[PDB]
Amino acid sequence: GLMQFTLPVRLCKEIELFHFDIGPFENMWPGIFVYMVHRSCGTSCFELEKLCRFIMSVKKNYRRVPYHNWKHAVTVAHCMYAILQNNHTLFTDLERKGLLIACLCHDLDHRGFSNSYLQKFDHPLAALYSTSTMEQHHFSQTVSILQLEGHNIFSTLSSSEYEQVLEIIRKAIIATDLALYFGNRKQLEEMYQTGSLNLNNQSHRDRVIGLMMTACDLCSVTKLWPVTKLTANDIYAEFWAEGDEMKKLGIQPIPMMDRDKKDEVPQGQLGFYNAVAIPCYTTLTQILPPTEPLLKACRDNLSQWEKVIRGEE
Ligand SMILES: Cc1nn(-c2ccccn2)c2sc(NC(=O)c3ccccc3)cc12
Ligand SMILES: [Mg+2]
Ligand SMILES: [Zn+2]
Repeated sequence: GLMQFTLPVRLCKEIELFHFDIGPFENMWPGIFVYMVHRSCGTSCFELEKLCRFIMSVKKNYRRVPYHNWKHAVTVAHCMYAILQNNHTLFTDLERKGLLIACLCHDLDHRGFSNSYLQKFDHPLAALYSTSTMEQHHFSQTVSILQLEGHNIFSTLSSSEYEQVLEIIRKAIIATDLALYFGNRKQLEEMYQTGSLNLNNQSHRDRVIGLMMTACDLCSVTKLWPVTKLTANDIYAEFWAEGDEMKKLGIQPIPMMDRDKKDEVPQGQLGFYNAVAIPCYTTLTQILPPTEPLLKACRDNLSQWEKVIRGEE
């Protein structure tokens, strides 16, 4: 079992960095991901043929939408890989295995519509799960793919460890529901500052992994400016599509989702960086100091959106 995936020189160096961009070649993302699982985990932890059949089925079940697509899945996994590599000692053999699978599967079968739109459209999935509607759906789909033949990449685990790792993945994926983020971060801030944040508490680990999942999901805000700028077009194109479907139901959508209100994009990004992104990576850096590069890049992009409002670009 001496088959070590290697990346060309620039990628091999650049991939270790939080701000790495996985590039425009779809055909290299599976190799990128496997390279990350091997360095991150062990060459031992998964059987290559099962892994490769698991990854390809996950790709086939991501859809052709402007932002919540197979590129995004691999990007989020990459940022999780970077967090783990810079915090080597804090995570168990199970967490490292589970979390990179979580990140790849976190937006499985996403059609480009918020939980909110499912509720007002009255989509069946919203009948089955009242809160975190898409996030329970994503997990449901992960589990479906796990139970295909030749796809049980966790087959070498006891009954116990298997249940722990699937409960890591479930909590991980639920935590990508941003409505949950606000409370999760309020509570972590209050634990860190009253000195009670304790990582042996399974209750406290769950919340901290929940924060990493938010950090990894937002991580287009932590890239270099030209990648941040260009991903914004993809993000807004999903939002505008949904506002279009909102209007189709007889509902004026919020200005974020109204494509007649493009003028207000950079101001909307300010709001988001101030109200979400900066607080997210602020709190995460207090809990996990080696993630500071995420806060630095996030402030830089906040500063680059201020320059777009002031006419200097
Ligand atoms: C204005 C804007 N930019 N932007 C963005 C920028 C970079 C990367 C990802 N997202 C977001 S995400 C968001 N709000 C939610 O997704 C949401 C979901 C459920 C409940 C409440 C809010 C708003 C917003
Ligand atoms: Mg999602
Ligand atoms: Zn996502």
